[PDB]
Amino acid sequence: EVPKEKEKEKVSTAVLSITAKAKKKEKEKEKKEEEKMEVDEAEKKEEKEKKKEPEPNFQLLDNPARVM
Amino acid sequence: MEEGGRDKAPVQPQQSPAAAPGGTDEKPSGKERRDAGDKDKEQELSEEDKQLQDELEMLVERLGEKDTSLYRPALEELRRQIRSSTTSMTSVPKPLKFLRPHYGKLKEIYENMAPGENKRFAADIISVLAMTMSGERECLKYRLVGSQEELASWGHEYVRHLAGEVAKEWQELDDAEKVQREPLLTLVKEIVPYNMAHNAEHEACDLLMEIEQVDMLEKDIDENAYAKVCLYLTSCVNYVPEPENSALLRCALGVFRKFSRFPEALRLALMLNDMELVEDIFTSCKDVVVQKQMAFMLGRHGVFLELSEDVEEYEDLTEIMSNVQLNSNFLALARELDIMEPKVPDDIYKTHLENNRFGGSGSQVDSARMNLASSFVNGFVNAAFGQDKLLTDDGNKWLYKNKDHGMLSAAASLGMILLWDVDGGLTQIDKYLYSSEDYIKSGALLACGIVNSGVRNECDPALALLSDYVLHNSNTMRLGSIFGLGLAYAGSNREDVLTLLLPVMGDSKSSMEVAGVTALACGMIAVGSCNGDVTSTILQTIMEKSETELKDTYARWLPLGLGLNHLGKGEAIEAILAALEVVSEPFRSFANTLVDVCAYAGSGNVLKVQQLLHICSEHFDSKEKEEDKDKKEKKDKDKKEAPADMGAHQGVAVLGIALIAMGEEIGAEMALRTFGHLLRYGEPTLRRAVPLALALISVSNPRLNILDTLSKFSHDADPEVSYNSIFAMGMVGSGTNNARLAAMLRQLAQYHAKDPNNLFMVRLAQGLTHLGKGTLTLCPYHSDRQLMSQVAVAGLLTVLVSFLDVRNIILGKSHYVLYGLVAAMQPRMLVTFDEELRPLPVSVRVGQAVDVVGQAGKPKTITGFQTHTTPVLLAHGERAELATEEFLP
Amino acid sequence: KKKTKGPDAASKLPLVTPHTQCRLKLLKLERIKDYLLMEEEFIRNQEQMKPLEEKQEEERSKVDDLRGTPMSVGTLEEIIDDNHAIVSTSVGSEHYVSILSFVDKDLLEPGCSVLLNHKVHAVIGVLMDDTDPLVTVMKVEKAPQETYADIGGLDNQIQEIKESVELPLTHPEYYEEMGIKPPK
Repeated sequence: EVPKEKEKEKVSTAVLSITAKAKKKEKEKEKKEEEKMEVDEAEKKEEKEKKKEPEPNFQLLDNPARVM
Repeated sequence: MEEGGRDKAPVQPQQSPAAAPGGTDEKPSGKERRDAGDKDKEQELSEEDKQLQDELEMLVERLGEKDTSLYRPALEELRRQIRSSTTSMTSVPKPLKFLRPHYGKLKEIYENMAPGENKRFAADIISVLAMTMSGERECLKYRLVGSQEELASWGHEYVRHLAGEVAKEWQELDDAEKVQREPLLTLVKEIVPYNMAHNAEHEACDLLMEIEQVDMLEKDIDENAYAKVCLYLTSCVNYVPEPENSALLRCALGVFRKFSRFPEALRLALMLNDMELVEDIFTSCKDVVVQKQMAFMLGRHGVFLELSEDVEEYEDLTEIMSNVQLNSNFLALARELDIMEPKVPDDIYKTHLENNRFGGSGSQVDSARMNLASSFVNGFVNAAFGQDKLLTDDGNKWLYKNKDHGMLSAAASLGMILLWDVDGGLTQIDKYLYSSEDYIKSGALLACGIVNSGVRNECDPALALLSDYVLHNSNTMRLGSIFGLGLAYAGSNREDVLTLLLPVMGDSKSSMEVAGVTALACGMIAVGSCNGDVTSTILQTIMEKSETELKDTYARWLPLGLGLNHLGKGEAIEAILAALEVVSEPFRSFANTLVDVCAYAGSGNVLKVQQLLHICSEHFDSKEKEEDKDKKEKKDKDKKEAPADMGAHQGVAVLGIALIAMGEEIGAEMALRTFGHLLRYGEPTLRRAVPLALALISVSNPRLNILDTLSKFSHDADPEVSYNSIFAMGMVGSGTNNARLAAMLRQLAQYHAKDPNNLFMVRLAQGLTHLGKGTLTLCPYHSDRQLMSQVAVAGLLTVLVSFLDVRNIILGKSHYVLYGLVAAMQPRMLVTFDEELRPLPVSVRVGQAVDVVGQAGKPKTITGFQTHTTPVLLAHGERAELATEEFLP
Repeated sequence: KKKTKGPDAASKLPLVTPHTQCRLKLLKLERIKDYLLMEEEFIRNQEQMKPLEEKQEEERSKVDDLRGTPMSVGTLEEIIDDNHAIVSTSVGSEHYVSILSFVDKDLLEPGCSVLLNHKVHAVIGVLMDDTDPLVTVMKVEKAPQETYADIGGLDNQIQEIKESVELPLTHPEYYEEMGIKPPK
C-alpha cells in the first residue's frame, strides 16, 4: 500500500500544420551533431535479470512459523 | 443501353489485341503490323481533342490491363522496334487504365524504354494528351526519389532533361495560361534542388520572348509571399536575374531587389549596390533609382557613390542624400502653402466649442498637466513648418508656471514644430537654448536633435549636443542629449557614434534611466551588425540588473536595445546565441520571448505563431509571467503584418473573441496594442470593436487598461468623422474616463487623429510591398506595454520623440527636372485585377480625378493619360522624373 | 449605448482570385485552415486548463434555494406599495403579491416581464429580454455569397442605391455641411 500522487497539469497540443514538413529538416540538426558531441554514454544491460534465477526455493522459517 | 450499329471498333480492335500476344509469339506479323495498326489508331484518337470520351481507351481498359501486364514482361525478345512499339502503346493507356494510386505505375511502361520523343505526338496538346500525367509523375515520383538520394540514376539527370523538354512542351503546345503551371512543376520537380529548376526556367524563357515574361514574373513574385524561408530566398534571388537575362528592361531590378536587402542577405544587398552602380549608366536611370534609395528604404548610403567621377556622375550621391531632401522640403512647403495650409490653425483643440452651452457652464479645468497636453497638441498639429511666432509664448509662461517635466516637453515641442529644417531651425532653438535651466537645456537639445533627425547629413553630427553630453554634470541633463543622438543617427550604423555612446553606459552613473536611454539609443542607431554592442549591453545587464528587482525599465531598454541591434533576421542563430547568453531568473526570462520575437519582424510561419500562443496560452499565470504574456500579445501582431492580408483578417477574428471574452490580464489589458499596431488606415471593423470595449472603461478590470484603448483609438491618421465619437467621449470624459487618469490621454488621442494635414501617413509601408525601416522607433513608442503610471512621467521626455519615423503624406507629384508639369491622372481605389487574360483594370473607380500636386491617400491607385509615357517607374514614387516620349503620329 | 452594431457577417475571406487550379489558392486556403485550427486548439486549451473554482460565496446557493426551482414568468402591471406590488399571470389572474429583497428595485417598470415563485407567488426577479422566436428568426447572420462583380451592368441604379443606403454611413460629412436629411 502506497499513498501515491498524480496530476493532470496540461492538455494535448496536436497542432498539425505545415510543421509536418519541418520535421524532415529538423532531425538533420541531430544527424550533424549527435554523432560528434558524444559517443560514450550508456548504461549496463542484462544485470537486472540476475535476481530471478536465485529463487530461494528452500524458504527458511523461524520457530513460531505461520503457514497456510 | 446504347450499343449497336457502330461498335465495330469493339470487334476488330478487340480481336487484334486478343491475338497480339500471338504477335509477340512465333508470328512476327502480329509483332510488327498489328502493333502499328494499334498505335496508329491510338495516336489518331488521342491526337484530336474533339471527343473527350476516347473511343479506343474506353473499350479496351478491361482486357487491355491484363494484356499489357502479360505482354511486355512475357516477351523476352525485346527488339528495338517491337519493344519500342509495345512501350509506346502501353504507356499511354495508363491514365485511363489505373486510378489515383498510379504514382507507382507512371514508369511501369514508360521507363521500360524511351521510344523516340514522347512529346512528338504530345507536342501541341495543352493539358490533354500526356503533359498532365507526365507533370504529375515528375512532380511526385522524382520528389520521392530525390528526398535523400538526390545524386542517383536517370531519376535526376534524365528526369532533368525530361523536365526541360516538358517545359518546352508547355510553352509550345498552346503557350497559354498553362505556362503558369510550368512553375508548379519547377517547384514540384527538384523541390529541394529548386535552383536547378529556376535557372532552367530562366534559360528556357531566355529564348522564349522578351515580352511574355512579365506574367511569369508577377506570378512568382506573388507566390513568394509565403513559403519555406530558404525556398523564399531562393525564389527571390532567382526572380532577381529574370528581368535581366531574358528581358533587358533592367529598370525594376533596382526596386524589386531592395526588398532583399535585410531579409535575404547582407551580401545580397552588397550585390544589389554593386548592380546599382554597374547600372544607372543612363542619367535617367540614376536620379530615379536614387530617389527611393534614401527616403523610402533606409539611410546610410551617402558614401557608396563617391568614385572617380565626382563632378556630376558621382555628385548625384550628395544630391539624393541630403540636397534632394532639402528640395523635397521646399516642395512640400510650396505645394502646401499653395493648396490648403494656413499659417497658424490651432483650431482642433478649440473645436470643442459647441459644448460651451452643454452641461451648464465651464471654468472646470485647472490641471497643470492640461497645459502640457495642450502644448503637445499645439506641437503635433503644427508640423510641416506650422511655426507659431509668439503664439508659443504660452509655453514660455507655462514653462515659467509649473511642471518642470511639462516644461521639458513644451521645450521639445519646438523640435517637431519646425521639422526637417536645415536653414534656421537650429538658429531658432539657440536663442532659448542658453536659458540657464537644466530642463530647458535638455529640451532644447532634444529639439535640436529632432530637427535634423532623418537627414543624417554631415551638418552637426556631434558639435553641440555631444559637448554637453561630455559634461553630464546633472543627472537629468544627461539622458536626452545622448538619446536624441540615437535618433539623429538612426539610419547610420557608424561605429564611431556607437563606441561614443557606449561610454555613456560605461560611465557608471547612478541614474539608471540614463543607462536605459543610452541602451535605447544604441539599439536604434544600428539594426544590423556590431555584436560588440550586444556583448557590452549583456555585460552591463549582468553587472547591474542582478542586484536589482525594479520596474521593467530594464526590460524596456536592455532587451529592447538587444532586439533592435539584431532585428529582422530569420537565421535564428542570433536568437539562440542571445538565448543561451542570458539564461537567468524569470524576471529576466521575460526578455527571452521578447528577443525571440524581435527577430521575426514579418514572415509566414504558423509554427512560430503556434508556439507564440502556446507559450502564453493560459497557464493561469498567478502573477508569474504577466509581462511574458503582455509581450506575447503585443508581438502577436508582429510576424503577421505581411501575411498576404489573409492573416490580418484571420488574426483580427482570433483577437476579437479569444482574448477579449475569456481573458484575465493579457486580454483585459494588453489586447488593444495588437489592434493599435495591426493597421493605420481607419475602418469600421476595428473602429467599432475598440470603442465598444473601450468607451465602457469597465472599472472592474484594471480601468487604466481602458486608457490604453484610448491611445490606439488615434492609431488612424487622416482626420475623419471618427472625432464625432471621441468628442462625445470627451464630455463623458468629465465625470467618467477619469480626468486625472484619462484626460491627457483623450486629448492627445484627439490631437493625433487630426495631426498634421500633410505628412499624416505614418505606417512604415513605402511601396506596395516594402517595410524596410521605420518600425524601429515605432516599436519603442508602443513599448510602453501597460504601466501608464510610469508613462505619465517618462513620456514628457519620451512621447515628444517617441514616434519619429513619419513620412510625408503626398505621393502624387510631377517631379520634373524643373517641376514644370502639374498633374494629369485619375486616382481611384486599389487594384481590381490579379491574373486576367482581358484588359487589366487596376483602377476600380476612375471617376475620381484631380489635376494638382495634391495628396495621394491610402487606398488609391493612380493611372495617367495625355501620353506622357511616364518612363520612371509607372506606378508612384513622389519623385518620378516622367520624361515625355510620344512617337505616335 | 444601445445594443450596438450587432453586425451580421460571416465573410471569412474571399480571395480565390486565381479562380483556377493554381498554387496561390492552395497556399491561401492552407493559411485559412491552419489559422482556424490554431484558434480551435487555443479554445480547447482555454477550456481544459481551468484549475480555479469555488463560485458560491457560501450564499449564492442560499439565494438559489430561496427562490423556487421552476420559476415562472409573469407580467407586472402595478406597484401600489413598496414590498406589495401587484402582478398577473398568463390567464389574466391578478394577485396582490409581495416583493422580496435581492432584486434591484430600479429597473422595474409597468409592462415588464418578471420572475415569480410557485408556492407563495411573490416577485423574485426580472426577465431582461423577451423576443418571440418569430422576430429573432427573421434576422440574418451569414451573408450571401454574391457581390457587385456579378451584376451585369446597372450603373444608374447601383449609384442611386449606393447614395441611398451605403454612403451616409462611411462618409457622413457632406450631408451636415449641406444641411439635408438623406433619403430613407
